[PDB]
Order: sequence, then C-alpha cells, then structure tokens
Amino acid sequence: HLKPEMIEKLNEQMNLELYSSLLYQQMSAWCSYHTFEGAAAFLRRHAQEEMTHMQRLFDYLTDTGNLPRINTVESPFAEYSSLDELFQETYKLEQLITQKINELAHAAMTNQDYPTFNFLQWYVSEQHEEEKLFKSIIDKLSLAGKSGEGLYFIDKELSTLDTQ
Amino acid sequence: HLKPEMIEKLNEQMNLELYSSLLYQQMSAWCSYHTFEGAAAFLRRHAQEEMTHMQRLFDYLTDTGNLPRINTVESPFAEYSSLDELFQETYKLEQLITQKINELAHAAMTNQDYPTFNFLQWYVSEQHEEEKLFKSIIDKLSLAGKSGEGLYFIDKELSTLDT
Amino acid sequence: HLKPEMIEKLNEQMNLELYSSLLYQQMSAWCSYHTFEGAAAFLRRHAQEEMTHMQRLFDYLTDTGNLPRINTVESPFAEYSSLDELFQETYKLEQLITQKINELAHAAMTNQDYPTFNFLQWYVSEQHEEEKLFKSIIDKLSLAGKSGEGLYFIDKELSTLDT
Amino acid sequence: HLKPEMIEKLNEQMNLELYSSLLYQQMSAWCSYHTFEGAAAFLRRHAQEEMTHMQRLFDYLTDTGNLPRINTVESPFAEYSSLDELFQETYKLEQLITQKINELAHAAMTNQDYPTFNFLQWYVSEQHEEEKLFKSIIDKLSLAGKSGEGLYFIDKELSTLDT
Amino acid sequence: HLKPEMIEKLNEQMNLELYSSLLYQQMSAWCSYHTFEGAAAFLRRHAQEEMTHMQRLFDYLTDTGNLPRINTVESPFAEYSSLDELFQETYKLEQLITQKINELAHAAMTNQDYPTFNFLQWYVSEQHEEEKLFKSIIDKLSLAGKSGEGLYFIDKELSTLDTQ
Amino acid sequence: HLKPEMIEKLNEQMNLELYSSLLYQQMSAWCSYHTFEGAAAFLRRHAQEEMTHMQRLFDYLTDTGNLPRINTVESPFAEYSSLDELFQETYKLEQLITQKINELAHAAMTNQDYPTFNFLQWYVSEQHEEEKLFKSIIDKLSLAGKSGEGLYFIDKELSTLDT
Amino acid sequence: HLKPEMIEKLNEQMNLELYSSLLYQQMSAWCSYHTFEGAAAFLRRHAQEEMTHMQRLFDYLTDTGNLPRINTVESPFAEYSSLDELFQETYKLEQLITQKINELAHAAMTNQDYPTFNFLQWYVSEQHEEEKLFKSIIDKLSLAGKSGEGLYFIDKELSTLDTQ
Repeated sequence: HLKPEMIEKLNEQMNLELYSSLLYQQMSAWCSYHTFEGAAAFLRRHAQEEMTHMQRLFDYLTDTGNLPRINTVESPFAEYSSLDELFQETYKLEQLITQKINELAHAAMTNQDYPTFNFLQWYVSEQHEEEKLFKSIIDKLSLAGKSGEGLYFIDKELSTLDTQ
Repeated sequence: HLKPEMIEKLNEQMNLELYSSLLYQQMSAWCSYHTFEGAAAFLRRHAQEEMTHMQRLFDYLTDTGNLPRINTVESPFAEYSSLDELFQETYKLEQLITQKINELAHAAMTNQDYPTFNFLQWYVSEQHEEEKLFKSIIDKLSLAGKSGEGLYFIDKELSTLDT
Repeated sequence: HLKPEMIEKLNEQMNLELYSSLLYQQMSAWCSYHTFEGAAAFLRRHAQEEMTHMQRLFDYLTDTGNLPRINTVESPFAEYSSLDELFQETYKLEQLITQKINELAHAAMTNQDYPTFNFLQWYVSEQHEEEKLFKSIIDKLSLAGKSGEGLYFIDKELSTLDT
Repeated sequence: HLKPEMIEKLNEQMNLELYSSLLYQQMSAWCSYHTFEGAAAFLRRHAQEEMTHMQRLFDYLTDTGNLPRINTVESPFAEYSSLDELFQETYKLEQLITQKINELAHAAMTNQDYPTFNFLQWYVSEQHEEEKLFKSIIDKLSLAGKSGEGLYFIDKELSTLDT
Repeated sequence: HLKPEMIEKLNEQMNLELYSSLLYQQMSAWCSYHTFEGAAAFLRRHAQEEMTHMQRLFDYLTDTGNLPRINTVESPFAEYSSLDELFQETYKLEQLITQKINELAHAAMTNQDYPTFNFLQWYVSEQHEEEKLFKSIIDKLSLAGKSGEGLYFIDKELSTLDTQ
Repeated sequence: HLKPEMIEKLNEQMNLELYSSLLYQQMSAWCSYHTFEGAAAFLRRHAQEEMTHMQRLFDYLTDTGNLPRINTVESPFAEYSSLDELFQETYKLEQLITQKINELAHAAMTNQDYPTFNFLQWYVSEQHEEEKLFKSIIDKLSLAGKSGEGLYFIDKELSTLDT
Repeated sequence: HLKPEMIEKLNEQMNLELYSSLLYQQMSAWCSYHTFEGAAAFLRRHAQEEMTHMQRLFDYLTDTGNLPRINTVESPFAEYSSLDELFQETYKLEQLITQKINELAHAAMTNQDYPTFNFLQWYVSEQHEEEKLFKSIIDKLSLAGKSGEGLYFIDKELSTLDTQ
C-alpha cells in the first residue's frame, strides 16, 4: 500500500547500501595490499555496517508487503593512487548516499507517505554521523598524512576507530 | 607466492560465496512475501554465514599478497513456484559450491600447493555440514510439506533452525 | 495553542482509538464464545494496548490546554461467520487507523503544526507495527486455518503472541 | 559355581542382548536413510542401552568364574516397508527378550540357583519398562502415523523420547 | 554422491571398528578369568572407545545419504597363553587398523574424494595415538612383566591407564 | 614405521628449526647491542617459539620408533648492516622453512605416508602465520623506519608484538 | 666494561649451557627409543632448564655492552650402553659445569670483577642443586636399578621428578 514510486526508490537505496558495503570491502583489500592493515580493518567493519543499512531497507520493504529485489551489482574494483584518494572516495560516496536519502524523504513528503518519511529519519540521522566520521578521517590524513611515520600512526588509530 | 590458476579459482570461489549470500538474501524476501517468515529468518541468517565464507577467501587472498577482486554480481532475483522448489534450489547451489571446492582442492594437489590445500579443508568440512542442513530441510518438506498445516509447522521449525 | 481543525481531528482520533479498544474487547468475547480462547486472550491484551493509544491522545489534548471529549461510542457488537472473517476485520480496522493518522499528519503539515506533527510520529511508527502483527495473523490463518487442527494450533500460538 | 545349563542360557542371553544392540543400531541407519532422524537418534541411544544389558551378563559370568563367549553375530541388516513395521519389529524383539529372561528365571528356580534368580530380577524389571516404552511408540504410530505430518511430529517426539 | 568404492570401504572399516570393540571386550574376560582385573578394566574401556570409532564412520555414512550395514561379525573368542601374548595381539590389530585407514585415505586421494580424505584425518591422527598407547603397554610388560610381582603392578597401572 | 627418505627429511627439518631458534637468539643480541631492545625482546620470544617447532618434530620422530639426531649446528653469528637488513633475513629464513615444509608435505603424499602428511599440516598452517607476521614487520619498517623517531616506535611496538 | 678474559670465559660458559641443553635433549631420545619414557620426560624438562641457564648468561653479556656469540655446537649424538651409564654421563657433565662456574668465580676475583662475581652466585647455588638432583638419580639406580621391575619404578618416579 506504498506507491510504486516509493517502493522502487526504497529498493534502489537498498541496492546502493549493498554496493557501498562491497565498495568498502574492496577498498580494504587495496589497503591490505598497500600495507595499511589498520585502515583495512576499519573498512571491513564499515562494510558490515553498510550491510546493516541494507538489511533495514530490506526489512521495511518486506514488512510493507513488498518484495525487495537485489539487482545487478557492478564491480566495485578500482585503482587508487594513495590512501588519501581512497578516503576522498569514501567521503564522496557517503555524500551521495546522504543526497539520495534527502531525495527519498522529499519524495515521501511530496507523495504524502508519512510512514516512509518517518522510516527515513533513521537514515537522515545516520548519514549525519557517517559524514562526520568520514570527514574526520580525511582531516587526520590532511594533518598527519604527509609522512610514512604519520601514516603509520593514522593507520594505528584506524585499526580501532569507531568501535565505542 | 601462489600460481595464477590458484589465485583465479580462489577469487572465483570468493565471488561464488558472495553470490550465494545474496541469493539466500533474495530468497528470504521471496519467503517473507509469501508469508513464510520462519524460512525467511533462516535464509537471512544463512546469508550472513555465506558472507563469512566469502570473507575467509578474501582474507586468504590478501594474506598471500594478492588483491581479491569482487566481480560484477548477477541479480539473484528469481521466481519459485513453491517453498519446496526454493529449497531444492538452495540444495543444488550447495552441491555446486561443494563441487567447486573439491575442484579447488584437486587443483591445489596437482599444483603442489600445500598451503592452499590446507586452507581449503575448512571448506570441505563446512560443505559437508551445509549439505546435511539443506538436505534435512528438503526432507522435512517431503514428509510434512504437502498441507498448509505442515508448512506452518515447518516454517516454525525453520524460524529457529541451526541457531 | 492548536488550530480548531487539529483539535478536532485529534479528538476524533482519540475516540477512534477508544472504539478500537472496545471492538477488540468485544471480539475477544466472540472468540471465547466460539471456543477460541487463545485468540480471545490476544484480543483482550490488544484491547488494553489500544486504550493506551487513546490515553496518549487524551494527554496531548490536555497538555496543550484543550479538553478532550469522549463522545458516544457505537456498540462494537457484531456477528462474524468465522475467526478468519473476524481477523480480516481487525486488519481493516488497523488500516483505517493508519489512514486517519496519515491524514492527521498531513493536516499537521499543511497547518504548519510542528508539535502535532512530531507527536504523531509515535502513531505512524506504531501503526507500521500494528499492520504487520495483524497481517501476520491473517497469513497464519490462510496457511493453516482450513482445518480444526490448524485452528487449534493457531489458537495456541495466539494465546502467547506478542507478549 | 553355576550349573552348565545356567552358564549356557546366561551366555546365550548375553549374545541376544549384543544382537539387540546391533539391531537397534542397524535400524537407526534405516531411519536416517529414510529421513526419520528423530527415530534414528532414539534407536541409537537404545542401542547403547542394550549394550549395557550385554555387559551386565558378561560381568556376572566373569564374576562367577566363567568365561563369557561372544559368539558370531548374524547380520542385523534388513528391509522394512515402513517406520511402523520397523517399530513392530522392535516390540517383537523386546517380547522375545522378556520371554528368554523368564525362561532363564524359571531355569534358575528349577536348578535351585538363587544367586542367578536374584541377578535376573534386574532383567525382569527392565523388560517390564522396555515393553511399555516400545509399545507406547507403536501406539503413537497407530494414532498419528498415517500422514506425513503425524510422522513428522512423532519423529520429533522420538528425538528426545526417554532421555 | 560418494563413489560406491568409497562407500563400501568406509562401510568395511566401520565393521572392523565394531570387531575390534568386541575383541577388546572378549579379551577383557580372558584377563578377568586369569585374575588380571586391571587389564580387564582397561580393555573394557577400550572396547567402548572403539565403538565410538564405529559410530563416527556410521554417522559419516548416514550423513552422506548412505545406509551403513552391519555385516556378519565373526566371533572374537580366542585362547591366549599369557597376558603378554594378548597385548601383542592388540598391538597387531591396531597396526592392521592403521593400515586400513592408510588404504582408505590413498583410495580417497586416487578417487579425488576430498570430503572422505578430510573425514579420515581424524582416524589417521587417532591411530597414531592408539599405536603409541598399545606399544607403551607391550613396553611395560617387557620391562617389568617377568614376575608375578611385576605383573601385579602393571595390572594396577592398567586399571587406570588412559583415563586423563 | 616410516620410510628412510621421510625419516631423513624430518630429521633435517628438526635441525633447521633448531638452527632457526639459535639464529633468532643471535639476532636478538645484534639488536640489543644496537639499542633495539624491543626488537631484541621479540626475537628472543620467537627463538623460544622455534624451539617448540623443533620439539614437535623430535617428538614425532621418537613416537614413530625413530631416534632423532641433533647434528652439528654451525654458528649463527653474522654482521647486519641495519635492522631492516636483519628483518629481511628473518623473512627469507621463514620462506625457506615454508618451502622445506612444502617439500616434506609433497614427499609425504607421494610416499603415501598419510600419518606424516597429517602431522605436517600443523607446520603448513604455522608457516602461513609466520610469514604474515614477519612480512608485517618489514612493512612497518618500510613505512615508518626511515627516521630514528620511526624506529623508536616500531621498536616499541615490537617489544609486545604477537603476545 | 668487563675484561677480555671475563667476556670470553662467560661466552664459553653460555655455549656450554647451550651444549648441555642439547645433550639432555639428545639423551631423552635415547631414553624414548629404549622405552624409558619417564626418564625421557625428565631429561626434556631438564633440557629446558639448561636453556634458561644459557639465556641468563646471554642477557648478562648483552647487558654489560657485549655481543654474546653462539659458536658451532658439536653434535651431542652418542651411544649409551644402559640407562645407568647415561645418568653417569649427566652427572659428570654437571660436575664439569660446576667446575667451570668455580673457575669463572675465581677469574672474577683475580680480575677484581665484583659485578661478575655477584652474577655468578646464582650459578654457584644452582649447581649445588643440580648436583644433588643428578646424584639422587644415580643413587636410585644403584639401589633399585638391577631388575626390570626396579627400572620400571624409577622410570615412573623420573616422569614427575623435580616438578614442584
């Protein structure tokens, strides 16, 4: 009893959360391969977090009598020139996700779908936290990332970052 | 480190496990949509388990100096005519995984890759457990799955199976 | 404080929740009378839950300087041809409540009543949970409700459902 | 010590108990193969119990200065047309054991072997409990065993019966 | 989905483990009859251990969709001239069992049956332990077994041997 | 018992592990003398670890009715130009140890010595972990090892690494 | 600091303790091969003890600014005609160690090396314990070691000797 438009938008965001999980997972291999073991462990944990975001959309869709649908997932494989460029990409992905959540909420308002607007609030709030988390990592690299010694400590901080 | 043939079969297996995870995820949606909430909960738990099979291959690739590559995943989306057909498919999928693992083990032997052969034993053993679990569900469905009532109870058992 | 239109839709919703409580109470009598004691126990618990939905609207009206008014309640008394028809009706009632809440939320927006919009989110969220609970009971009845035996078991599940 | 006739009937009974253990073991294989995993688990536990009946006769023979002799055991392998036929056979086997014990008790009396008569009371009493357990399983199968669904539930009960 | 050859080999080893249980049980009567109560108790416990080896093959066969089959079991009855000869026989039985496990593993390799090769590893490892256990008993008898006083202490050590 | 070839390769690997222990021990002195006390502590702990590797082979040889032989061990003493060079040598040594273990596993398979192949699995698995550990130290030195300050921290991390 | 003479005698002594470790280890295999498993265990534990005596010297040398040096270690492999003869050899070795420690102590006095004389007191005291331990084993053997039965008991004792 959601409108088809909203069902699909929700469904697409579910797929986006899935992609993001796999992108973070893939990025963790780049890190491991380039010796950034602590950044690898943060990314792997973050990948798992994103699956949780996926499952939550998946559950909203099944609970409203819909059939979520996992679409083709493009390969997340990429090359990065530095640890710094990899985290620039994570931050831009999180900004895209934020923007798609804003579009979903706007569409929910325009369609007068108050259940979905309310459901989305969890994501509005989480994306705020995500952008702070990923911006703080860029800010660390900016400040201390210009030597191997600096990278070595940031890598250590990443090994346990956000496990409060 | 490892031979090109081994790296490639490992990487392909890691992708098959990822696919399996998503297929179980997708099937649990089919189950919720058709009111089998227990089966859905079991499929969802099992999706997560398959992800850990993926990760263990991912971590062996990275630990051996290689860069695991998550390839494009085909949509797991499908139609099933019955819960029974859906679990037939899970069992076939698990027999395919069993077979690819055995092929990987045999490649390891013939390439004299003892570290890989040893790594794979975890999968040989897990696949023995996977096939019993999925076959036993099919057996439940053969025995008691021909009425709503039976499905009802099987669905309930599935809601806590293997927990 | 609040606009006349908002006070009135709130007050009407408070009365709909009261009615819902009594209707569930009345249905639990139909269930006891027809030997479905489990369904009766579940309906009785749910009647109490609906009363708390009533009270929360009552308390928001009073907290905003208004005097909530319990209007005459129509008799919830009715005949049902089956336990299945009875639960069809509970689900329709819950979809009607969902719809009135969404109308109330929309009125809140268009009146730029942000305190009321915020108060209503508790109901939007509760109604999402109500519809799943009632739909799942209907699904149980579709699957296993066509024999005495199935009803027996469904009745037993209902006796502890959502506790 | 004991008379030749007593030593021999004891030794034969010890072999019948061994055979019974293996027959229950073998039946549990038939049950697993046909998907009755609960019945299989119960048969397997019961096989172990029959082994302890064997051992107690073994230990009485040795304690009385005799050398117990495990004779050749016939293959317990067989085909059954149904789980019901299989449990019919367990019950017949248990009635045969009951009868051989009673013959042994009577031989003990007529040989004025009071130590043996006293030793055998453990078996008289155990056989009373064995026949109730096996008869009750047959009764479950008569009552609810005519559908997949019933078998399903009976199988589940068997998985924890007498534990 | 195991090959018939492997199913039968597994099945035969199951029967061998069963025989061995009954042989140990039978040997314990010889011991009791000849007053070696402690050796009797070790043998009875070992007989139970061998049944466990049987059940494990039995379970692998049922779990792979096969029907294990208990065959005719020959009588284990024998005469022994001494406690020492009885333990020579236990050691040779364990060497036979070891060899049949090696043949089963070789056949598994040749057939490319990696599940069965992996299953058999438990037995490769156990048989290593078994041969040490039974060799140590022969070594005790060799060293201290030549008098009744010696036999009396070895019999006492046997009464609680391998119950760690 | 085992074949002469297997006995000899096992004995030679026992000796290689012993040598490795003493090399780590000697390298720890180089590190102490050049003020890398944390590196020295890690190397001392690892020398003890390699001693356990030696023992497990010694014990397999004795348990199989053989007589292990500790051969003459050449002095492990050497000059290192840097801490980075020393750790490059430890990694090369672990690679050699891994390769010998793989040649031993191979010889076991082709001699059909399944007991030894099984025994060697512990080493296959251990050498996988040894290589990850020693490669990670060289990776730390590569990232952070180019200033006294960086060496200072790596040395700290090494003082408790892998405990 | 440390005079050359002292550094050398200390390093030699480190190497003798390393040799003694390996000799005890090699002797345990002899015991194992001849079925004296309790003796083998004792010697394996004692080879570990000697290694700690090696390490304590190693650390004294490094702590005084020297570079201890592990020299070539000659094969400890030997034939022993009996368990008794093997323990006669361990006793003689321990007397040699005692004597080398006393020569080191004397060298430390002659050279006015009070730090080293102090360091060596651990060894003086230890070697007094070592000699009692290995003498007591020979004394068990001369008393009860002339029958297989006697040997079986001493072997049992050896299996847990010196463990608290």
